[PDB]
Amino acid sequence: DLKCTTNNMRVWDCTWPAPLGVSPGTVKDICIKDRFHSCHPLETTNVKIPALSPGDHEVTINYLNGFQSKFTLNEKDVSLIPETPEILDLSADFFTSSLLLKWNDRGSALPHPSNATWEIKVLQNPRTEPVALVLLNTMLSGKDTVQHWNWTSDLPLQCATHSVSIRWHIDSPHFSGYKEWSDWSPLKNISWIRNTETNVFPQDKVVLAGSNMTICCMSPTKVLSGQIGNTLRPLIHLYGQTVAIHILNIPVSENSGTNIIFITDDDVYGTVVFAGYPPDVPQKLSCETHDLKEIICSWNPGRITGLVGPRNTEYTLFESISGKSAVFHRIEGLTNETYRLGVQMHPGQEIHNFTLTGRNPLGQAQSAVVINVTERVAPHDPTSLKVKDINSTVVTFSWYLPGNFTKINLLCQIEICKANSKKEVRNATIRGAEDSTYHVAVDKLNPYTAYTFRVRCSSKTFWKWSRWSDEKRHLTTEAT
Amino acid sequence: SPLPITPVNATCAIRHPCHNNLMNQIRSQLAQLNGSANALFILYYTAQGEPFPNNLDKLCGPNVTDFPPFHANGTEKAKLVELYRIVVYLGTSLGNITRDQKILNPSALSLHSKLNATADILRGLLSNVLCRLCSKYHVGHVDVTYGPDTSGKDVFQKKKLGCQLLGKYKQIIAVLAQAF
Ligand SMILES: *[C@@H]1O[C@H](CO)[C@@H](O[C@@H]2O[C@H](CO)[C@@H](O[C@@H]3O[C@H](CO)[C@@H](O)[C@H](O[C@H]4O[C@H](CO)[C@@H](O)[C@H](O)[C@@H]4O)[C@@H]3O)[C@H](O)[C@H]2NC(C)=O)[C@H](O)[C@H]1NC(C)=O
Ligand SMILES: *[C@@H]1O[C@H](CO[C@@H]2O[C@@H](C)[C@@H](O)[C@@H](O)[C@@H]2O)[C@@H](O[C@@H]2O[C@H](CO)[C@@H](O[C@@H]3O[C@H](CO)[C@@H](O)[C@H](O)[C@@H]3O)[C@H](O)[C@H]2NC(C)=O)[C@H](O)[C@H]1NC(C)=O
Ligand SMILES: *[C@@H]1O[C@H](CO[C@@H]2O[C@@H](C)[C@@H](O)[C@@H](O)[C@@H]2O)[C@@H](O[C@@H]2O[C@H](CO)[C@@H](O)[C@H](O)[C@H]2NC(C)=O)[C@H](O)[C@H]1NC(C)=O
Ligand SMILES: *[C@@H]1O[C@H](CO[C@@H]2O[C@@H](C)[C@@H](O)[C@@H](O)[C@@H]2O)[C@@H](O[C@@H]2O[C@H](CO)[C@@H](O)[C@H](O)[C@H]2NC(C)=O)[C@H](O)[C@H]1NC(C)=O
Ligand SMILES: *[C@@H]1O[C@H](CO[C@@H]2O[C@@H](C)[C@@H](O)[C@@H](O)[C@@H]2O)[C@@H](O[C@@H]2O[C@H](CO)[C@@H](O)[C@H](O)[C@H]2NC(C)=O)[C@H](O)[C@H]1NC(C)=O
Ligand SMILES: *[C@@H]1O[C@H](CO)[C@@H](O[C@@H]2O[C@H](CO)[C@@H](O)[C@H](O)[C@H]2NC(C)=O)[C@H](O)[C@H]1NC(C)=O
Ligand SMILES: *[C@@H]1O[C@H](CO)[C@@H](O[C@@H]2O[C@H](CO)[C@@H](O)[C@H](O)[C@H]2NC(C)=O)[C@H](O)[C@H]1NC(C)=O
Ligand SMILES: *[C@@H]1O[C@H](CO)[C@@H](O[C@@H]2O[C@H](CO)[C@@H](O)[C@H](O)[C@H]2NC(C)=O)[C@H](O)[C@H]1NC(C)=O
Ligand SMILES: *[C@@H]1O[C@H](CO)[C@@H](O)[C@H](O)[C@H]1NC(C)=O
Repeated sequence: DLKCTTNNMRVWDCTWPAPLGVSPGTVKDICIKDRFHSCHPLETTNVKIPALSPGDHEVTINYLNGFQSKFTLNEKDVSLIPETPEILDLSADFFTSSLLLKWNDRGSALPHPSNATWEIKVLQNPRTEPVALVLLNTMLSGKDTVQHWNWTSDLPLQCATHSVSIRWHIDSPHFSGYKEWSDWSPLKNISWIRNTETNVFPQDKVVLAGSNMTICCMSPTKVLSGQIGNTLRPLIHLYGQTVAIHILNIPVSENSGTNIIFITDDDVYGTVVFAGYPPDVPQKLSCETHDLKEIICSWNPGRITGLVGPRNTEYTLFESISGKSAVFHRIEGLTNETYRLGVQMHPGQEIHNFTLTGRNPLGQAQSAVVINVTERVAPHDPTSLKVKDINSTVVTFSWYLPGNFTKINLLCQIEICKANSKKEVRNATIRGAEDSTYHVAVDKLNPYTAYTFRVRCSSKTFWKWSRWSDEKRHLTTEAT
Repeated sequence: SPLPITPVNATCAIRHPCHNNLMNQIRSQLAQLNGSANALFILYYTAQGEPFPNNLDKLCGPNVTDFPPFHANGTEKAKLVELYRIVVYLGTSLGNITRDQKILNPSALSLHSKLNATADILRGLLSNVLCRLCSKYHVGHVDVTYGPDTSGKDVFQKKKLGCQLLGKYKQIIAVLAQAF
């Protein structure tokens, strides 16, 4: 019969109507029997009391002259209308057209494990909001929490200023009365402080090929047309001749980027957007070595991402066990052709864990390979063949083959081609070394005849042959 | 990389000396640029993507203001000094318009080739022009202004500003190369 309220679950704000028969503001005590015999003073018919023990209690109210009122009060008459929480800050990103909202969970003032829920609510300039969405939030007793909400602008890019709001509702399994909805926070306003001349948003953005993206236009002059690459779109008034269009679904711009332009009677305000494919899992990946100084990795780009320079993918090759690594970035666009990346290796080593990571401001892609270097030795082509006489029937055939080959040994071939005969091919092995000339004794020849030599090399563990040499071509020799 | 380049600090003190004839070189050189012009402008706007060729006058309007004056008559000196500025002016900005296209349209070798030669020849006309503006004229140093693009910011604008500049160039060379 004595209707109550509370902001937190600590103190009851209880008011009763006066006992009719001219007794007005002649109020002395209001007494409660709970914990102890406590008695509170009065100025008028309502008062601020400490929340008591669940159950029924004798609440008597004394009036000055004679009377006194006898009131049965509980926990389940009381309603819990929480305080208005205030928005602490409203830092806003402009690059990404997005909002951050941070407030004080006054959890310091609300007892024990208690699930409480928030109706946040945004808005721009139209008669209603973009978003009004609700957060689950369980509350930690005692410790105030500093909880966030990271929302992002569906539509424009802050060219049109936003308001935000938040009401919260507490529950408690250790409270009994009508768990009630609080009320709306005093609204919070964020705004553009015009940075540049520019009047159309957003500039220079890169987006996923075929992306339902929205773009807007701050204008002085009633805007007549809005179009991406001659396909004008039906444009929609936002507020002050400042207007916006939807790019339905976007085809991947070329190198120069797709242009979206607006025209008013007077001037022309416009914007470039780049439409992209993230890089594709790089393809036919296989590394080898022609020298034993450095490893090289062949690979194919894949689907070409349609983008250029800064945006063109940046392939990075990473030897794990080494730590050593290198980088690829071509300004011109990529092909169906295959490119190679020139990584160093510390002497010998062997075990090799390769990670090729193509990055491009939209997504990542990565394939790996694992290589026993000394199993990939597939050397350059041998050069500068000199031939030196020993006897009539024998010659010293020698060349120079680039590469650290001191650990390994190579076996080479000698196409001793003589005139008008079958190709005599010889298979002899030699000990290799540091960027060095190699020497072969060649025998069982014919004195004074039309010889021609070819050399062709690989490691005795062999990956693949050298190319075929050049042409040595020499005669033989006599006695007298 | 291909390097265009137009000198600002020109001086009868420091400049590169020249061959013979002079006037009839800068006549030839002048009206030569006039040739390329159209096609190089075509080429520019062409690859700036749609809808650039269909709004050719609203976007690539022969317009960019603050532009170095030219007067029709007056003594060789006037014509020559005046020209000199215009030259300084384009080649300054013209370099930039390239250093742009160098990363926006790095595929049209077709465009660079032009852009690049239209700088080379432009540089010549310069030394050749002052080379006369120094032999029986003695100004000492033509005082000058620098072209557009401090930033320019937006890709977009950088296209318009280049589409506009090229527009006037096209519009201006056609006078220049007739007058003297
Ligand atoms: C990269 O690959 C290379 C080339 O295969 C590899 O170097 C090779 O290592 C193996 C062992 O890992 C060597 O083979 C051995 O040679 C000697 C004989 O001189 C023996 O110790 C071994 O015999 C035993 O193991 C055999 C296994 O097949 C058995 O058949 C045999 O009964 C024995 O139990 C074995 O034959 C080989 O000599 C080298 N290759 C050369 C010539 O250098 C290397 O391990 C790989 N990368 C690295 C550096 O780990
Ligand atoms: C040209 O020389 C070759 C051999 O070349 C040999 O090796 C060089 C690197 C030099 O050090 C030379 O001094 C040396 O000759 C001659 O053919 C070779 O002849 C020798 C002598 O007969 C052979 O050695 C013989 O081996 C047999 C056993 O097989 C013994 O019974 C002998 O005692 C003798 O030592 C050698 O095997 C043979 N080499 C080949 C590839 O057949 C070649 O006769 C000579 N010709 C000319 C024009 O002088
Ligand atoms: C914490 O509370 C949520 C939601 O509480 C509701 O919102 C209040 C304002 C009021 O409407 C109450 O009646 C609701 O309980 C609980 O999630 C709900 O659970 C119910 C029942 O399963 C379900 O039908 C709803 O769809 C849920 N809504 C949401 C927002 O999730 C949630 O179970 C509570 N969490 C804990 C830890 O107890
Ligand atoms: C990409 O956008 C299309 C179209 O979006 C609709 O039209 C816009 C002007 C805007 O008002 C949006 O809110 C609209 O939804 C989406 O295609 C529509 O998808 C819905 C739900 O699947 C469907 O009911 C409609 O029939 C679709 N319209 C047409 C003509 O296809 C599409 O789903 C979006 N893609 C995504 C997932 O981003
Ligand atoms: C990329 O090329 C491959 C290989 O084809 C050859 O080499 C190319 C680099 C190119 O220069 C071609 O002219 C050469 O013919 C193409 O491989 C084909 O792939 C399709 C689909 O997987 C398959 O049906 C064919 O059999 C392949 N062709 C043959 C016979 O090798 C591939 O199509 C190219 N990829 C792209 C993205 O276009
Ligand atoms: C809200 O969250 C988003 C993404 O979770 C944040 O955007 C990221 O910001 C960092 C720092 O520069 C970068 O990794 C990217 O720019 C963003 N990543 C995403 C999500 O794409 C954003 O900063 C948050 N909002 C605020 C105001 O801090
Ligand atoms: C934040 O700005 C908004 C709007 O600019 C203010 O609330 C609106 O103010 C306009 C103009 O004063 C009124 O006509 C409307 O009644 C308000 N609109 C809404 C959505 O209620 C608000 O007063 C400002 N608040 C702060 C904290 O600065
Ligand atoms: C060429 O390769 C050889 C090894 O294949 C290098 O010689 C080795 O040097 C290291 C020093 O770290 C020693 O541990 C080894 O004992 C050496 N011997 C070999 C052959 O393994 C040589 O330094 C390499 N040359 C260069 C500098 O590339
Ligand atoms: C190679 O390194 C990668 C690191 O991502 C790891 O996944 C893998 O286990 C390693 N394997 C070998 C062969 O060392």
